[PDB]
Amino acid sequence: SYPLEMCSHFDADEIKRLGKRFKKLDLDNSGSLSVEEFMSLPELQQNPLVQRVIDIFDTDGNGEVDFKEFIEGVSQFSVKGDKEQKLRFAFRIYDMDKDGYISNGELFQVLKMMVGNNLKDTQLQQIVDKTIINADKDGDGRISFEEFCAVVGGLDIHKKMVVDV
Amino acid sequence: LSTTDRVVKAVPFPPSHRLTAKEVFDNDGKPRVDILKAHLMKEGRLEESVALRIITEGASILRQEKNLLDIDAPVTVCGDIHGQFFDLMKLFEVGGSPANTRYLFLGDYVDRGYFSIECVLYLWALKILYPKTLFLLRGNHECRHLTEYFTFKQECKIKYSERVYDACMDAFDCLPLAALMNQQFLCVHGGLSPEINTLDDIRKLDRFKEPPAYGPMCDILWSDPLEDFGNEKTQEHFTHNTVRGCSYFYSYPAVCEFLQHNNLLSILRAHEAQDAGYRMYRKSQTTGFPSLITIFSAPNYLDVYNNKAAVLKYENNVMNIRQFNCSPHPYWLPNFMDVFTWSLPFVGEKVTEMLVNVLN
Amino acid sequence: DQYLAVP
Ligand SMILES: [Ca+2]
Ligand SMILES: [Ca+2]
Ligand SMILES: [Ca+2]
Ligand SMILES: [Ca+2]
Ligand SMILES: [Fe+3]
Ligand SMILES: [Zn+2]
Repeated sequence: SYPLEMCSHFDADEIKRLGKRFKKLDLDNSGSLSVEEFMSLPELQQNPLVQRVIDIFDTDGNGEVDFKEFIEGVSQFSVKGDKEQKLRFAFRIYDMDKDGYISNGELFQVLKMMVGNNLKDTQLQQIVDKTIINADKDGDGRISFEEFCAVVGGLDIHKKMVVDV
Repeated sequence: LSTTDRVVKAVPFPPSHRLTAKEVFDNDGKPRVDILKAHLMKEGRLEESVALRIITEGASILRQEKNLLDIDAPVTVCGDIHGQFFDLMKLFEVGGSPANTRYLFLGDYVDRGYFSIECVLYLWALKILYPKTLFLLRGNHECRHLTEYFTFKQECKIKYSERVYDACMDAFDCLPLAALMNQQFLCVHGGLSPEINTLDDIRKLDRFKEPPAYGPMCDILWSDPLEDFGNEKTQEHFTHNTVRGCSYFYSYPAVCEFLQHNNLLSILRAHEAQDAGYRMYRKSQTTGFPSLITIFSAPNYLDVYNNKAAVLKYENNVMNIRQFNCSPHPYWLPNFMDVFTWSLPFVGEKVTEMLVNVLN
Repeated sequence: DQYLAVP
């Protein structure tokens, strides 16, 4: 069987441990993780960003996460990853269409997921509008990665985006 | 669902256009307050130079005025606004059009509310248009320390620049400290002072500066009546104000003596929030008229108090109080916090939390 | 504490 080609921060034994954890999550042994298999864990059932993470990991866009995508996904949360790639993963959470920019509609929808009934739609739309206006420097009505980091790059949240493998 | 276009399109989008000097001022140098009012309600902004011109020209008018204004009836007296611009709009509907109504504001135009710079820009513009019929007094929030401690300095940096903030600070120094209304009422923001026994004591003050930590100028802006005002026991006149951490508490015998010595009927002030928007204190045992009146013009204070606001319309020897409720205003997160700063710690938390559990 | 709360 031909070898698998990946790009991650993990050692051989770390890819192995992640491998045995991948097989355990693959209930039907289909070789890939599904949304249902992700939601099988009770701790993920009340998490409003599970679908966003899955969509990000799913780099081929088939709706499921294979072993390669699994490794390359988790790798962005390694201790051996820099501040940039962790802020970029955060950027990708808002950037739904993956075009490299954050638009008004995108920022709203992702916020709506996280807020729920804690705010009104009209209220949420207003603060989404004013946020982009103040952070948009080149003035193209959308937020780039540089404009994004210019706003949050001092909150040190990349510190609390680290998992143990 | 579209990822680019706005989802809730019914919600009005704040205009990017910034009003020019030509659009705000006419050929005669008069500010178009109607144009200004409508634009500000859309959360629209002006050019910096235009905003600076409204502030400075208004300041030049204010600094030509005395510490103690002489204002005759009829007049509408107003209390705290605290940056509640969209409630200020309702205030002018209820209190009457400044085109044919005399006005007296008792201060606290900024802080707490997230439309403080719009309140100043509009009021200053009205002052330019009606220099002899609209009047503004200084509140304890119209200074450098409180505006930096709260949100007004922050608001200027977000909506405009620190230059505009500096201009406002210099303009606030020019604000008169008190007003003598209809030869009967002393009108201040806070109240009385142990170092102010006559009206001329106010005239001798140097108001063109930062309010000191203590003294007559501090007390006018900061002092409160006692909690048991009218029902004193240990009496005294002035005691240390533990609520403010500065200035004094003044008593009923204290104000009554001041009224009798200066031949005044009552004292109009603000400084303290009221559920009814106003409060009538104990009548004087000489006139049978309330010796102290508190006016509060900020309805639903901090969007939480759910209080009514009020204005005092004194005309035809009748002191009528117009109560009014709050009005809708565009939403702001606490301290002008943007959604990225708000949501990112939640993103980093939940996303990390998910992965910890799928690897447990 | 499931959804993002207004501070
Ligand atoms: Ca499977
Ligand atoms: Ca896949
Ligand atoms: Ca995008
Ligand atoms: Ca941009
Ligand atoms: Fe106040
Ligand atoms: Zn005050």
